[PDB]
Amino acid sequence: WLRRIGKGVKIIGGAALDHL
Repeated sequence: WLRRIGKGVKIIGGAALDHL
């Protein structure tokens, strides 16, 4: 487990929530 399992998505929370 990272911090909540599956933290960063891949585009949004993945690209860091798309630069907030």
